[PDB]
Amino acid sequence: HMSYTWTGALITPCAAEESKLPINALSNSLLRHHNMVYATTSRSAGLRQKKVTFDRLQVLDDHYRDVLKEMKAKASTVKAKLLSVEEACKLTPPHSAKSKFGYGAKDVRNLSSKAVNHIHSVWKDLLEDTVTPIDTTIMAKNEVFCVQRKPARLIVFPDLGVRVCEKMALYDVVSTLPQVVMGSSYGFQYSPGQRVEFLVNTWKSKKNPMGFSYDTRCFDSTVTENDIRVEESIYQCCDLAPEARQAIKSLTERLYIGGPLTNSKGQNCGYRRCRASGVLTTSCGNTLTCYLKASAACRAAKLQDCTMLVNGDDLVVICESAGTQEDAASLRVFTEAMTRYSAPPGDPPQPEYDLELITSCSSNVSVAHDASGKRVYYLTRDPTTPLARAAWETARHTPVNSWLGNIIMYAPTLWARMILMTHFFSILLAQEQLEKALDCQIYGACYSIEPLDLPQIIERLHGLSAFSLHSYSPGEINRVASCLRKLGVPPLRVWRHRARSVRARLLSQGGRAATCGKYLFNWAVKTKLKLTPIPAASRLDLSGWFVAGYSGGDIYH
Ligand SMILES: Cc1cc(CN2C(=O)C(C3=NS(=O)(=O)c4c3ccc3c4CN(S(C)(=O)=O)CC3)=C(O)[C@@H]2C(C)(C)C)ccc1F
Repeated sequence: HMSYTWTGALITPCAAEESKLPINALSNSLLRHHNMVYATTSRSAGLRQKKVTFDRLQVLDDHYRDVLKEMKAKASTVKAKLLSVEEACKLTPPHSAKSKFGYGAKDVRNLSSKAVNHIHSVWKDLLEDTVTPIDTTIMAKNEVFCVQRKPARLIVFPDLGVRVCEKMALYDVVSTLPQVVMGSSYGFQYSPGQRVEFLVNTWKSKKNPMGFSYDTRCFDSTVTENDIRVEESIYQCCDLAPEARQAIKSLTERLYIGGPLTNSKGQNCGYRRCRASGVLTTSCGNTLTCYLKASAACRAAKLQDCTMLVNGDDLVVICESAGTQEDAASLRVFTEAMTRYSAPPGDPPQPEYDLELITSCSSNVSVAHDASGKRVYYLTRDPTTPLARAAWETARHTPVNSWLGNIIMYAPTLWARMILMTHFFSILLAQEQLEKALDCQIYGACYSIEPLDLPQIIERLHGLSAFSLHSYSPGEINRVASCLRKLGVPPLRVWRHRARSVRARLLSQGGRAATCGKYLFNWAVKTKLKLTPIPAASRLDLSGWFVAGYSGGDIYH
């Protein structure tokens, strides 16, 4: 029961790949230690192939089936609708990979007759054929990291026509079912503000709180055929149109369970029998399966008063402590159970008794003070990776502007405000690109966002205090300064100086640019303004935001 089998054909690139950090006239203003930053390339795909390839054994017990039964009960309450071809098309990102059958993403988005004709013929084939494996492409991802080198992650995805069909059959399901089945434990429903609030309240709810994150080693490759059939049975609990049921059976049999793996040059690379990382159901499937296995493992480990927070395979548990030594033993049994369920650990879970020492979705809780001196909890992270990616993005336009994603989700943090906002607004002013819409990915979905709308977006996800936090914690200040020394990033005093300039330059522009000056950089001046609610923030359609996760799912808003 191997996760993959291979032919020896290489996982090839589409385009030229750079691994070394590109340097331009802006690079040194952000980061001097250039040799510490690299991008992954297809050249490391062979090592990843080794890592993701292993035998899965699964031992399923009554705790597993009990939880599953409970999950299906909740799933039966869901009604989902089929999308029209045209609805599905409009959810397609403008730069999504083109079909093999003579059309591309902009063809799909424009409802070009050729595209829509192909999609109708794909749909009809799903309805008629529930057996034939569907072809997928396997590609190496190019992502940027700091040293101390990771091999490239793999992405496996079916043809554009199929992807539109997935949307038609399952978009409403994957959008609505996770929150119904998992309620408050479903992470992708929450803005950052809502997530910190859930974490802090959950911690406070316990008499003696203990918490841990569980890291599954290569979660996608631990997902078995059983797991994928169980996912399908959950989806099938929904109130669905007859064509939707047939299409979901067909996609499950022909695509989700497994299939052939073709490189960008058309050569067969092998065969997958685990989760495809690049399908509509990757996030929803991962979340449900992670939740099922973890909920049953909690019961196996007799952890008391378990509260879970699950975003795909990212799992945090907060529960009642039994003292340190017993907690350690309980975690060992939790892991044993997970392992029997085919989700063994990368790093062994560590129990934590301070909420701020728990990392989940790569973030920890920390504390600052708002304008009134009130303590405010917010989410932050070690800024090394964000800054290494910012440095790549200073010299190269990328399909995913991670800095924008980071300014949005980590707006309240010391490092996003002082460094990211300052640096990137300086660049945008110089190139007259304040108004130019840019793509970023939040909870796996693509969003086209104009930088001038940042203040309103930040207000809506975080509140006005995002523009007012001060008196950050010693350990957080210390982590940021340390990171800046490691990377050769100028110290925070330099950034304050530049922000004052950027702020002025922005106010000179007037209008929405001045509003950016006023809100984003009020921390940089000594005569602070009073920041009042933004009129445009009440008008923003932030629907689409924080309903669900869609990593690998080819979704655009
Ligand atoms: C303040 C704050 C900051 C973050 C950091 N972020 C993430 O972790 C993801 C994320 N996107 S995803 O859906 O691709 C995904 C994420 C996290 C874990 C996981 C996944 C997706 N999966 S999967 C492949 O199983 O769906 C693995 C687990 C994000 O979009 C943001 C980011 C913009 C800064 C990157 C998160 C919540 C939050 F409140």
